[PDB]
Amino acid sequence: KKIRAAIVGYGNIGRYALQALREAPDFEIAGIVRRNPAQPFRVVSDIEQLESVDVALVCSPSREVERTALEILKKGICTADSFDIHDGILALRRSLGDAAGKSGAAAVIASGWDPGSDSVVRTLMQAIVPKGITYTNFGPGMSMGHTVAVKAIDGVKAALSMTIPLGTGVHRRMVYVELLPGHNLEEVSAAIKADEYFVHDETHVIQVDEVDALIDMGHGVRMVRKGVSGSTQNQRMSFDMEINNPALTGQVLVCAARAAMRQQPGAYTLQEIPVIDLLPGDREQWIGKLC
Amino acid sequence: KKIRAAIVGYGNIGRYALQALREAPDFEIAGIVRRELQPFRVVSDIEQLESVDVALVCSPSREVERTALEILKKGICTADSFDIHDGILALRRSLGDAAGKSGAAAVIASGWDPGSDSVVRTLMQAIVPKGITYTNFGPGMSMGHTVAVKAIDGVKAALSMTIPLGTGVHRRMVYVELLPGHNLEEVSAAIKADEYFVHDETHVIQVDEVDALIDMGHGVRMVRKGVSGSTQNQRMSFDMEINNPALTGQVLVCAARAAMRQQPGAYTLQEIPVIDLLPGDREQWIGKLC
Repeated sequence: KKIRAAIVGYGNIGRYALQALREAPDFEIAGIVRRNPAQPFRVVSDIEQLESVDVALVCSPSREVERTALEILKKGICTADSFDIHDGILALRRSLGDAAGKSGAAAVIASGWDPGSDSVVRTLMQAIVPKGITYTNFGPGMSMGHTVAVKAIDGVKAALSMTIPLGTGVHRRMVYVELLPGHNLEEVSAAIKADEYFVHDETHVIQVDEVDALIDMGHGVRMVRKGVSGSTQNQRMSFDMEINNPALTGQVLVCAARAAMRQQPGAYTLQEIPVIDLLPGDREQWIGKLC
Repeated sequence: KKIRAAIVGYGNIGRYALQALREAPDFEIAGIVRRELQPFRVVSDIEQLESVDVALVCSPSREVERTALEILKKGICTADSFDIHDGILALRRSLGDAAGKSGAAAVIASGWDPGSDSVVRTLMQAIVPKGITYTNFGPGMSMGHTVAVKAIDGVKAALSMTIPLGTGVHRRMVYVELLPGHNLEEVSAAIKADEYFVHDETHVIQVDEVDALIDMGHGVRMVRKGVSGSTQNQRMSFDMEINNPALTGQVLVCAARAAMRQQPGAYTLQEIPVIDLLPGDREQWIGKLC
């Protein structure tokens, strides 16, 4: 009566998802499906080589999630993913929802911490203070996407882009780079700041000897809403985290995989999942302990 | 198309629930049931209103079960803000049975705590599975502790404030007017020995006028430190500084809307998709908030 789970994609998120599966008492690890061939678990290139898989934790890069989850859902296997492109979520939900309904499976999508767990908090805040404004403030922490953008710039040997919160959804970017031979900071800094990833934000570029000595997985959020409940003004709420980024994503994936097993066929964001479905075992213990 | 809702009970919570209902675009107000109101039908029995979809049960917690059962047995959905944490499972069985039998849904214990705080606390527990959550209340007036003080011999008027000291430990600041022929020494000892106070640091202060001290501001600070997967030292918190009954009134509206979207049975807000708390179709809110 364990849930048999596979990890699909063994990058940073995959490793932490495995750690979370290992510690979850209601899961059994079916195996790891790896795209790039390279100990107690089966490691395969195709999910069909693992036995009796209930759910797949899709830990692939966002732009590979849809095609990967589609193939799995078509086999009647549930999926959990941490797709992180906010504007692509509705499209993904339509696509995976159609496949899931046809196979009898469920997909729980965009289930990291943002999008994902933060989405649940943001939705709750919107409901209980229906007028007003919510600000989501990230960091300090490494931006994977912005770091990728900097490494693409001519003359950059190594890069780290930190996201720093300045309040009201406004961010500062602190970019640390090693330079390639023959390139000077003046020109590389100018190229970074003009890039579409940086041009709208206060950005500082700092040359360092060793980018790897600066890297840490600590990250966080501060979400704030001020507004009106009913007709009553000046209601204030906030939600903060100081967390290990991929560690939390890995754990939310396990929660989402467990929840996928409890849904009717279709695709769901975490806004669409009762939070109690994210917890192992029957509901009464959690109502009694937490309600 | 619009949800026809009745307010049941027009005390403090009912007044703020009505404010929230009037602002909600997807509701029509069927009326108010009671033992501002001029534009609406005001009656003594829900049978005297027409085609009611859902009732917001704004009664005191000790009356919620019997009141909700009567409404659910008519086939009408209910939302309530029942606030006795240890009574929630029993309420859920009772209302759940009745709701299941009558084709209705009950969304229960839907204030801010229990209620919306329960959602956050459950989410925290899921994503940081090992560790401890502490829920810290106030500063704010405690309705329950205030009623307990008012029951003590010699108390003419009272206000009990809940003050957070961290890790779920609270200080109680109790403000009293005394009846003629009673001294503060005896009244204070009686308060501090009461089962409502005996486990907590409690201070009792005599005042001229309790009413000059009353405000509906309140709050919470919820904190969890724990393990995600095997990774230690994950930290999270959730804070509010709010008008207490205003927020409860709004959550009741949300719960009432969610009730219309469920299968027959009873649900705590832990059991309701959060998107079901929002008016209209899901796609706008996935697009805006996810």
